[PDB]
Parts: sequence; structure tokens; C-alpha cells
Amino acid sequence: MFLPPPECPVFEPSWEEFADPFAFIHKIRPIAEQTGICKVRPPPDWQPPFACDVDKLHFTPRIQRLNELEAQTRRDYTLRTFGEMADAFKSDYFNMPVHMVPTELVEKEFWRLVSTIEEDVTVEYGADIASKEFGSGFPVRDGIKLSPEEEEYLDSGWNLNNMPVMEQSVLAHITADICGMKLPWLYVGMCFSSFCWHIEDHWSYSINYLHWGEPKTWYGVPGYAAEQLENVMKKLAPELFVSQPDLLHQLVTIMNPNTLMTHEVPVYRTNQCAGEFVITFPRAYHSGFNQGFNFAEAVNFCTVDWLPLGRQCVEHYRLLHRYCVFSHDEMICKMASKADVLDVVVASTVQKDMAIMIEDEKALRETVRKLGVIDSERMDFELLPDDERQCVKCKTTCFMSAISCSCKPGLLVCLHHVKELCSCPPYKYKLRYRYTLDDLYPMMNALKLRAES
Ligand SMILES: CC(C)c1c(-c2cnn(C3CCN(C(=O)CCl)CC3)c2)[nH]c2c(C#N)cnn2c1=O
Ligand SMILES: [Mn+2]
Ligand SMILES: [Mn+2]
Ligand SMILES: [Zn+2]
Repeated sequence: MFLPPPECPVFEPSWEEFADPFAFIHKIRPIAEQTGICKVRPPPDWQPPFACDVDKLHFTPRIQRLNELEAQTRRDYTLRTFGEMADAFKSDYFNMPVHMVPTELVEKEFWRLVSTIEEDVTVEYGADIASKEFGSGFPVRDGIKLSPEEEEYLDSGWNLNNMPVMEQSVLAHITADICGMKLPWLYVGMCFSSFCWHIEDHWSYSINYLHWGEPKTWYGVPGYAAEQLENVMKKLAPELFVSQPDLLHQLVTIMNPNTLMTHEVPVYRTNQCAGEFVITFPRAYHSGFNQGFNFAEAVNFCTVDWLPLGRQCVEHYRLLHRYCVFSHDEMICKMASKADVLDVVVASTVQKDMAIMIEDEKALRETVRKLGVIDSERMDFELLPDDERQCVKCKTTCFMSAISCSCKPGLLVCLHHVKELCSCPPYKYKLRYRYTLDDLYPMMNALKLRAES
């Protein structure tokens, strides 16, 4: 037996409300952050055109066994041959035509199937960022001639290629090519292909658009219940919490939302249909599965609302010895160095995060001086490859400062882990720092001038 969770909120913005995605997300935030996910139906005439040759789009499939609580890690088809496989799979599974399989029946059967070890069902799917094959489902510029209808959507705020580089996004002016977090992912689904329970890197927002095909079923949990959900999963499946040696080595799993609900974790559901958006909020866990053959596109993003949570996230990563995708402090200082061109509300919010950064850094430097670290030298941390500037102990990506020792050339610890670097006494250590305190205060003042205008 499966008892469906309550439905998440659904928003139907007017064209006036829809025009600015960041203003809209800020508006609905008081409601949607209580449920973790929400659905957005665009105005009825906002319809971006979909244009693809099913025979020239190629991708390498991933394969998936469907067993609840089993760990999963974080050939070649055209879109036509995948679709033919996917449709045959589903109509053979149910001995029905595909449009007559009720979505409630697919959902019921999915949770039966994953809990029965007597069933050995495996499925395939596509998941990758855009390239030369495959390509965004939204219109992009390229010197093809576009139709006027495609040109209408080139600069839309809801074209997921544009959303990151808009001015109310803070991941905008970052220049460390991250790939994973400014570029959309493309998802080609089939019946029962599923995404395991997760949150996004650095606790970012995400936005997902279903271009066409059968629906995508979602489960979501509010940010406030994140640690509650994790404690439930630790009890029931401890193997997933053994620390792994790379950010490409993470373990995730399928888990029945009724189990979370039995342990008093709030869970919401929705069926996302073609032409609709789903938005996930910072630190909101989510999972789901595809009802049939379909095609979706998604991207991470970060608003000014998110900035303090981003700082909290990197602290939580340090406690867990988890790798970072980028340095939060580096992004803050980059924006400070471009204060004259920042949105004024962005400038105001970055200024507040920077004040916390500077006070924390002042206290950390005082502590390490009292440990007997005396020598110091400026260092341009942003020039080092990331794997050359991670703390030996907690794996954090250094930027404001680190400790080195000539006893162990090339190794660094952050200022929380001075005792973990090597056996030599601390007078042989060196504080390497990006900025003096006196460099930092004028940087924060530029932001205030920009904000106060
Ligand atoms: C079943 C497929 C098509 C699918 C997937 C999916 C399956 N595996 N992966 C991997 C790829 C590699 N990877 C990283 O690189 C980390 Cl960034 C980890 C995740 C993504 N995710 C999602 C979401 C979400 N959220 C919404 N719909 N959706 C899907 O339909
Ligand atoms: Mn099974
Ligand atoms: Mn996700
Ligand atoms: Zn450290």
C-alpha cells in the first residue's frame, strides 16, 4: 500500500508577475520554502518552440537497477531509438497503450517494484550537460538563422540558458569555469527511470523545465527538515554515510516517502507535465521518477536570499570533510572587486556577508598567531588549481588564508587545522594570505557606496 503525500503548491502567475523570474521567486518564497518544491505554470501563450531532429541527436545511456535503499553513484542511442525502446518497454510492462496507463497506477507500481527483491527491473536514461550533440531545448544564438518565434524567446528570463547570467543572480560574475553550476543539464527519461534523494551543491536553488513527453513525478522536503531526513536515512541505510574520496564518488538512494512520513518528516508530491516548471529551494531534499518517455532541462541558481545559506553550507562541508565545488569567499571578493557594476540590492547583500567574513577572518588570524605562527606572505590563491589548495584535514578550498610549511612542500591546512599539517614546530610555518585586513575594508566600502546610491 502507498499513501500519496499531499500536493505541493502550484502557482499560475499573470504575465506581469511572470515577466521577472527573480522577483516572482522572491514573492512566492514564504509559501514555497515551507514545502521545499513548488510548481509554476507559465501564462498560456508563453510557449517556447521545440526544434530537434530525432535521428541526429545522440547520447550514451546510463543504466539503473531499481532497488529501495540500495546505493547508487552520483552503447549509444539516438533520440528516436531511445524513444522506441522506452515506449515498447512501458506498453509491454502494462500490456496497455501508453496514454491509458493512469499516473496513479505508475506511482503505485513504482513503489511496489523497488521494494520487492524478487523483481530485477533495470531501466536506462540520459543525463548530461549540453554539447554539440545534444544541445539545449531552448533557443540559443549561433551563426542557423532563427525564426522570429525562436528570437522572441532568446532573451527570456525563463530560458534556462539566461537565468544564471542575469543581474539578480550572484553566480553571474563568477569566472572560475565550474561547468556543473552555470550550465543546464538535459534529462531524457523513460518509465520508472528515477532520481535519488539529494540536495544541490552548495545548497543552491534549482529550476527544472519539462519540454515535452509524459509527466515527471516529484517528492520534496522543506529546507528546515533536512537534518531530520538525514537522521532517518542514517538509521535505515548506514552504508550511504561512509565518507568517499571524491566529489564524483557520492552515494544516493531510493526511499519510499511514506517511510519519511512515518518518522514525522514532511513530504510533498507533484506531477510535472509538459510546459511546466518545478523549483526547488535551498537545502530542500527531492527525488522522483519519470512516467514515460520525456525530455527535461534544469539549472542551478543562487539569489541574494541564498548568500548566507551558502556561507553556512561551506561551514557544514568543513565539519563533514566534504569537497567544495568553488570557494564562497572567492566569489564574494570577486563581486566586491566589481562593485561599480553590481545591482544595488546585490551590492547591499554582499556587503553584509563580507562583514561577517572579515570578522571571522580577523579572529582566525589572531588564534593562529597565538599558536606561534609568525612568518607570513601574500599568496594569489585564485591562480592555483583547486586540488592544489584544499585543506589536508577538512578538504575545504582555501582562499582567504592557509598555513604552509617547508617541511611538507605544497601542502596546506585552513586556519581551523593548524595542528594537522606536519610534525615541525609552528615557528617553521607560514601564514599565506590573499588580502591584509587593510585591503579588505576599502573593498567593503565600495559595496556600501554602490548600495547607498
Ligand atoms: C532519471 C534522470 C533522467 C534524471 C536525473 C538524474 C539521474 N542521474 N543523474 C545524475 C547525473 C550525474 N550527477 C552529477 O553530475 C551531479 Cl550534478 C548526479 C546525478 C541525474 N535527475 C533529475 C532531476 C533532479 N534533480 C529531475 N529530473 N531528473 C531526471 O529525470
Ligand atoms: Mn527490486
Ligand atoms: Mn536536483
Ligand atoms: Zn581545514
